[PDB]
Parts: sequence; structure tokens; C-alpha cells
Amino acid sequence: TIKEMPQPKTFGELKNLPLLNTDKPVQALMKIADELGEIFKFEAPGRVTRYLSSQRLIKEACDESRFDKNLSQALKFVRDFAGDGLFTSWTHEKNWKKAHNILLPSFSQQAMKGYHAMMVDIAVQLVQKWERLNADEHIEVPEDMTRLTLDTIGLCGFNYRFNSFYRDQPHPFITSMVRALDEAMNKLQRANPDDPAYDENKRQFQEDIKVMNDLVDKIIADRKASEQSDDLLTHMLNGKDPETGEPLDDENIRYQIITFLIAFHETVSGWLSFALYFLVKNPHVLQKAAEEAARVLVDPVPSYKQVKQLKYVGMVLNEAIRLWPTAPAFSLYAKEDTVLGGEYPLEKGDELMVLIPQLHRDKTIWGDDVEEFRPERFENPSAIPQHAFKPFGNGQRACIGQQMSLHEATLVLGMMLKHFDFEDHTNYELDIKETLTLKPEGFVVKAKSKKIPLG
Amino acid sequence: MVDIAVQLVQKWERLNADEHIEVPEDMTRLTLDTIGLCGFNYRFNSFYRDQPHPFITSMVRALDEAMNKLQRANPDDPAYDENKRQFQEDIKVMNDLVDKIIADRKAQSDDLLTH
Amino acid sequence: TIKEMPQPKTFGELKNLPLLNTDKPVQALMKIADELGEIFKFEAPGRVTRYLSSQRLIKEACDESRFDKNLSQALKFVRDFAGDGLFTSWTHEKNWKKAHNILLPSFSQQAMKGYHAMMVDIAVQLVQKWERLNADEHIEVPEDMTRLTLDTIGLCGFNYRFNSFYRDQPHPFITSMVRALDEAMNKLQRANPDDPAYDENKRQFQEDIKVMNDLVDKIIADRKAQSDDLLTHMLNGKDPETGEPLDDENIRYQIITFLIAFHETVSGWLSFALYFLVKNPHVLQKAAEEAARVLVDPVPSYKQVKQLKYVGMVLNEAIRLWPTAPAFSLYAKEDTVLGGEYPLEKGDELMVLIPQLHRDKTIWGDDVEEFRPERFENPSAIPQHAFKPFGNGQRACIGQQMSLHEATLVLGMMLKHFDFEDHTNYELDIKETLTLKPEGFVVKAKSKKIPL
Ligand code: FDE
Ligand code: FDE
Repeated sequence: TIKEMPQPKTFGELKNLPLLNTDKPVQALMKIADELGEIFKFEAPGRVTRYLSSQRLIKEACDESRFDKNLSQALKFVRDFAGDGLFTSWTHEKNWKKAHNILLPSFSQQAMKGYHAMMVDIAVQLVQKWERLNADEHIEVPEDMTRLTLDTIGLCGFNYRFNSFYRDQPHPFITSMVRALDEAMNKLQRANPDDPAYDENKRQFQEDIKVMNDLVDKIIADRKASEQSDDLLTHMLNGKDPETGEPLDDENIRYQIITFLIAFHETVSGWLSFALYFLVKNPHVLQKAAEEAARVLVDPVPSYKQVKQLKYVGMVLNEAIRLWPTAPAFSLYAKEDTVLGGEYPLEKGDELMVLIPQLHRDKTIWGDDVEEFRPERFENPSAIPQHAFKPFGNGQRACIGQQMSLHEATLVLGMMLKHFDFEDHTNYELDIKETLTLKPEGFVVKAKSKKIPLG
Repeated sequence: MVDIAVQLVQKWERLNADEHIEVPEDMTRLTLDTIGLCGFNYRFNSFYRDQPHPFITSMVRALDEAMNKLQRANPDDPAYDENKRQFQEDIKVMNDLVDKIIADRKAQSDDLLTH
Repeated sequence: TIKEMPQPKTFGELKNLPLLNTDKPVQALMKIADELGEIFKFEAPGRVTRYLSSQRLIKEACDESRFDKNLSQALKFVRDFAGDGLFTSWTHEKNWKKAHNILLPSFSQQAMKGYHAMMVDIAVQLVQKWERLNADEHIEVPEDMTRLTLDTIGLCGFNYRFNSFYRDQPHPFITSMVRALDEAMNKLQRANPDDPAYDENKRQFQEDIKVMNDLVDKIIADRKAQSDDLLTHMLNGKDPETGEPLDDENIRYQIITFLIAFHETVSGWLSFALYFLVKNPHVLQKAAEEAARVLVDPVPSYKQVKQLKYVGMVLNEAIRLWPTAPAFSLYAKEDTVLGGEYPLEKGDELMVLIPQLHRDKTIWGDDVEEFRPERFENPSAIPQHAFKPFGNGQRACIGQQMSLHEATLVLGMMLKHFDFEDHTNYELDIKETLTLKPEGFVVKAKSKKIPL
């Protein structure tokens, strides 16, 4: 019964690393996961990990009493600019639970109602832009979603205006940020991080982190000066942890600000972008959501309440995040010696990787019709098996911004359906850009304005 | 006219505290957007851009060249060959683009172009 | 250590950088080599490099176990629009060995047979253009070689027709490339790249990269509309270690790479040959002789192109004296000593001055400046690593066989069909981008009245 784990082709001292020397590792680890089955060992020079694909094994791994969140090599590299912020801290380090407890109030429903106003502001801007296009013009969707999410998190979280829609070239902050995430990704695969090809990358990497820290330090200045503010940021400053009494040190604040900017803008852009893809490729589904939009959004601008009505829109969004979870994987380590799924013994500290895309393609759980996009799977969510659908991580370390995001996409996705008809004028073949997050690349549409006015 | 004017007010409204306004540029963004909409029902979306429009830059470079020819004591000197080559490159840019304005109509509104 | 290395005149904190404040940097490095000898140190504000000119030292530097291809400051700047292409990639970079193994098939002698036909297509267009000239006119040689070499790489390589011969002011792409290449060279001389005076330059350059990515990235889509060509090998070939084909953006980098390197090296190469032919009329005679004897069909055959032995020798002797890509760079894989005289730290940089190597008197004899193609009658007599016009080792020029075939083919057809006059007594003047071409070179050609 105590069976040895499969391992793909191994090279010399560099182990399995060349297998993942692509610009699309997750898509590659998938095409490897499909080849080796539910679990395989993947060694890199000096590190060892196990990648999981079946719900059967994942149900075992989501026991928080046996496994705790581990920092993947990937996260260890983002920690180079996100430090011990909520995403990249150990759940036992001091600053995790401190910051988790001071900030959690800011994301429950009760707090969401406060954000709803500024969310609509940024969305009206997106719709205003799509209305103001000339006839043969097009929409670059991932780019405009990027404008949207960064403008949305920065305003709700920090009362700071990026004014992305007032720009053609991405906000320079986004250019540096994306290249920093790209660098963390590439450093994973470096067959020799020494030899000179990578010296300018060292230059660029530090130069880009400085870029991010400057505007962060400008957000902190903008507040030391500008107010009745119910913020992520006010809870970060004035907020005190109720157990040891103190507030966050400045350094951890800086890591939290960057953390919040990045995670929201990257996962939420990818989500909406994917959502449009699957909608434009399945038009009756688009039709079905396109009437939920018209039916519920009966005032010129949506109210917080109206967003929770949009049941199918939530269903669409869920089925999209199921197929391509923009945060495709999270990592766990064994709290102590154990046997996983009764077959595989592991010493304490062994690391696990959940390939959320591959879990979400499990036939025993989701059926034989997985890769087809049918939002109707998410209609009795209680019918959905436990630990089968984990796009938002797991346990106490699950995504704190889940509801904020679900609220964000649904509102934005809802208004898009209300005000426009969308044409896949290019017959776009799906191209997934991979930083550490996922999102469609070069995705373009044409949008016919339904000519409904705004407020 | 009001439409373009609200965009300016909204842009200045949406600026952060430490920022300022570059006045000629935003007036230029305004004036061009207003004539393009009132006159020819074409939307430049200057307020959605950071680097100026290809058309506006050609127009600005062409005007500067017209001015620059006033002090040229002999316009045939080879020193001005690149200045000549760009002049025509910008005339094409404007002349091509204007016909883009013409395409939107024959391919219907009380406007300057209709007359 | 034994030997302190020479170094030319230094300008305080600006080091010897002003020494190449010519429009002719390479020629200046030659003038320095001619006086300081087989090796000299050349210092710039942020970098230091050593220039080698004797076959003695070059044989050591071409040891692939001690030295690898380095990106000189020059190639580092081309990396801004040629990115990760073969020419501007590091060996240990992930896309080099990847792209290198998929593309070697497209340039093997076997691949040439397929390129031969489209090679001819563009070659007749050139011949027809010359046949249709009126008598009072002349031929602007570099311009027509640029038209040809670009149309040939674009047609034979990617099945895209630039149609340069149907236009007089050059293609926007080619004008953009040359201006982008000129900017790379222009930077070398800026000890203050942040200074605002370079804003229009930085602007135009950024606009020029957009021009290249525009056409090229459209071509990759325009084919997904498959034949047996270079682009198909890129779209369809698979790497055996990850099993993946080449990146979409990497292909954009290769196409840009191939277009430039071919059109810039081969056009310069042909032009230089023609200069030497009109300046050495007896060599011109014997070359047209073989041309007349071998080129017996209305169209050349692949076999016949190989059967030109003297035309190839003129080509080899041309690239010897003025190698159109004049230099390559190396770095020390580990600490080592060069020529037993000059110790090198790990990472120290070397520059090979191919023109100066190709003038090493101890190797070629004392008539090194004379155009004597018979030096190539016995190519095995030439010492290993004395004649490196295509670089060295695994980083050697991937297209040298494609190039030789094109130059041999075209040069053959020219010799069959025209007689050439140096009607202006043209003095050789070398334009330097990073590559070398002659400037203002003009001839008149009287047709031998022969059909195609
Ligand atoms: C703001 C925001 C937004 C968002 C969104 C999202 C989407 C769309 C998707 C997602 C996801 C996720 N997340 Fe997310 N998100 C966020 C966030 C976050 C944070 C902070 C975190 C960490 C948490 C803790 O616990 O600390 C996360 C988290 C998360 C996760 C897990 C990680 C680990 O490593 O474990 C996942 C998988 N997220 N997400
Ligand atoms: C297509 C084509 C054509 C051509 C031609 C030519 C002529 C006539 C001359 C020449 C050259 C040369 N090349 Fe050349 N060519 C080409 C290409 C190329 C490439 C891709 C390369 C890179 C490869 C490697 O190395 O990786 C080269 C490469 C080359 C070289 C080396 C570079 C360095 O830096 O090392 C040299 C020297 N080429 N070349």
C-alpha cells in the first residue's frame, strides 16, 4: 500500500527543472499533471515538492490540523517585494495574525456596503469609455480590466486616484509591478542564476521595486494630509491588534499596501477578462446573463442590493474562476509526519502544491463534461462537494478579499452586460499570459452600445 | 460642447492632492475634442490619452515647420532635407486621418460636416 | 602576469571613449591596432574591453572551453529591438539553444535547394531592373543590394514580398531598421544617456520598434491563415526537453534578427565584391569567364551555383578584407592567461577585430592588402582560426551557407549579364552602422544582351 510517487523526466543535478522552462509553467504543469495523474514529485535543485490534482488527495490536504500554509518558492520570491505582508507571511510569524485581525473587519459584508459607492465610480468610467469609442474601434479587454481593478482597489482601499482611464500607456507602477512578478516567475526556472545573462535582470528587479515603493510612500503621504475615512488604510494605520495592543510597524504597512494593490489588480483583472472570453464564446450563456442584467439593474446605477440579485452572473463568474483560477496554486507543508491518502508516507515539513486548475478538472467530482463551460453547475452551491472548488485558497489562510472580489466582478460584469452587446470580431484563440497569476493575452472585442444612460 | 467640458471638470476633480494641472495641454485636449465632436461627430478621446494624438502632433510639427521656413535664407540647402521629409510625412498623417473622419459618415446629424 | 597591456590616449574620467567619436568606429579601432599591435585595452566610462588582432591570440580566444560569446555593449543595445534573438542571446539563456537546434535544419545545405527558387525570383528582378536602364543612367550599388538582400530574405525565408524594386524611397520598415540600428551605434558615444537632449532620439527609437513589431507580429498571424519555410519551422518545430515550440514573442525576435542580419551583412558583402571587381579588371575577367562558362541555362540551377569556384573565391577574398560584421566579443569562462602574457579575471571581455585578424601579416603574407583571390585555391592550407569572418564555435554565424549561396548566385548572374565600369573612379568609403557597407558606390553596366 505504501506506494512510491511518480516523478517526470529528471536531468542531471538540475533535477526536473528543464521541464518547466517555459513562459507558461502552470499550463505546463497541467500538461504534466495530465500525464502523471493525481500526484507526482517535482524536484528542483535544492528543493522538493508534490503537486496534487485529485479532489481525493486535496480533501486530505485541506485538513488544517495536518497541513499548514507553506510559502512556495514562488512566494519566497514575491516576498522579495511583498515581504511579510498577508500573502507572503508564515501563518506563525508575528505580523501575520496581527495584521489578519486588524484588517479582517474591512472585508466582511458590513464593510462592503461602504465600498459599493466608489466601486460604481470606477465602473461608470469604464462604461463611459466604451460608450465614447468610435465605430470601428475595439476594446483591449485585459488592459481595460487592469485599468479598472487598479483604479478600484486604490480608491476603495486607499482613497488614491491612479486615473488609469486618463492614460494610454499602462500606469508606470503597473509596468514595474508586472515585471517584478514576471521576474519572480523567471527566477524559478533559472538554470544558473549566476552567469552574466541575469545581471540586467538584477538591475531591473531592484529598479522596479523602488518604483513601487515610491508611489506607496506617496499614498502614505497623501493621507498624512487628506478626512472621514473608513479604509483598508485607516485600519492599517490607526488599527490596533486587540491581543497585544500595538498597531502595525511602518515596514509591514508598506508590505500590506503593495500586497493589496497587487493581489486585487492581478486576480481580479484575470477573472473579469476570462469571464468575457467564455461569455463571448458561449452566446446563449451571454444571453442568459444579459437578461439578468437588464432585469435587475432597473435604476441608472446599481445599488449594493442589486448586486446580490445577479445570481447567474455569480454563476458565470464561478464557472470562469473554476476553469482558470487566476491564482492557480497554493502551497502547503506537513505539520508532522503523516501518510497522505493512505498511500504516500511523508516526513514532517514536506511541501504540497495544489494545482487548483487540475483539481477543478477532476472527473470523479465534476463529471466527464469538465472542460465545457456550463455556469449551471453552480446553482445549488451546497451540492458542490466539500474541498472540490478551491479558487480562493483554504482555511484561515483563504483569500481575505474573496467577497470583495465576487462583489467587484459581479457589479462590473453586470453593468457590462446591461450597457453593451459584445462581438468576438477577431475569432480570438485563447492565449493565457502567465506571470504568477493567469490572464488572457491580446483578447479583443467590439462592443455595441445599447445606449442606456448613466448617473 | 458641454460633454467635453464635463470631462475636463471630471478630470480635474479626480486629481489627487499633490498633483497639479498642465494648463495648455489640458486646454488643448479640450479644444480639439470639442471641435471634433461638434464639427464632425468624431471622438478624439484626448482625456483618455497621455501622449498626444498622432494627428495633433503632426499638426503641431507642420505648423512649426511653416514657421521655421520663415528664417531659412535658402530653403534648398541640404541641411533641411529631414525637415522636408517629415513635413510630407505629417501631411499624409493628417490627410489620411481626415478621410477616416469621412469614412464614418457615408459609411446623418445636424453638424458642421453635414453642411 | 608578465606583460602590461597597451592602452591608447586617455581623456580623464571619459577614459578612451572619445577615441571612437568618429562616424567610423571600427576603422578607428583598426588605426589603433595598427600602431599598438596584437592586443590593446580599450576603456569606456562603464566598461573595459580588450581588442585582439593577431591570429596567435585569437586561436586561444576561440577555445570554447575557456571563452563564450559575450554581448558587447553594441549587441546589448540591439537587444532592445532584437531582444532574445539568436544574435543577441546569451548561450546559457533559455531561448538560444532552444531556437538554435530548431533552426539549424533551415540553413543546412539540404535546405538551400528549396530556397534556391525564390532566391532566383528576386535575383531576376534585380537583373531586369538593370537591363531596363537607359544609357545615361548608373547603378547605385548598395541601394540595389539592399533591395535584393531584403526581398530575398523576406521572400525565401517567410514568403513575404517587400517589393523593394517597385519603390524608390526605401520601405518604412527598412528605413526604421536602419534608423534603429543607427541609434544603437549612436548610444555607444553617449556618456550621459539620461541627459534630456536624447529625448527625441529615445522617442523616435521607441516609435521605430513599434514599426517593426507591427509588420512582423502581423506576419506570424498572417500565416496561421503552412508551407515549408523558415517561418513554418518556427511555428511548427518542437524542443525535445520541454516539447514546446518557440514563444510567440521570441519568433518576433528571430524574424527581426534574420531580416536585419541578412539584409545588412549580405548587401554589404556583395557591394564590397563588386568594388574589388571593377578595381581589379583581370580578376573581373576571370570571374566573368567562369560565369559565362557555367551559367549555361536561362536560369541558374542549384548544382551550377556550387560549380562556381572563382566567384566563391572572390567572395571569400572580399569578406577577408572587409568583413561586413567586423567583430565579435567573448568573456572568460574562468580565470585564465591569454598568450601566456596577459592574465584574465573571470568575466573579462575580449573583442576580436576580424578585419585586423584578416590582416595579420605572419599568416597571409606581406600582400595582405592586395585583392588576390587565389589565396583561396587551397582552403585547407589556411590555418585553423586565421579566417573567422563568420565568428567562431557554436556561436558561429548560422546563415553562412545561405549567405554564400545568395552571394554566389547573384554575383554569378551579374557577371554573366553585364560588363561593369568604375565610371566615376570611386574611392572606397566605408559606412559604419554596426555592420560595414561602402557608401556612394556607383557603377555603369553595359548589357551583354542575354535573355533569362
Ligand atoms: C484583495 C484580494 C483579492 C483577492 C482575489 C482572489 C481571486 C480572484 C482568486 C484568489 C485567490 C487566492 N487568494 Fe486572494 N485576493 C485578495 C487577497 C488575498 C490575500 C491578502 C491573501 C493572503 C490571505 C491570508 O490569509 O493572508 C489571499 C490568498 C489567496 C490564495 C491562497 C494563497 C496561499 O498561498 O495559500 C488563493 C488561491 N488573497 N484571490
Ligand atoms: C540570416 C543570417 C545571414 C547572416 C550572414 C552573415 C554574414 C555575411 C557575415 C555574418 C556574420 C556573423 N554572423 Fe551571421 N547571418 C545570419 C545570421 C546570424 C544569426 C542568427 C547569428 C547568431 C547565431 C548565434 O551565434 O547564435 C549570426 C552570427 C554571426 C556572427 C557571430 C556573432 C557574434 O557576436 O559572435 C558573425 C561574425 N548570424 N553573418
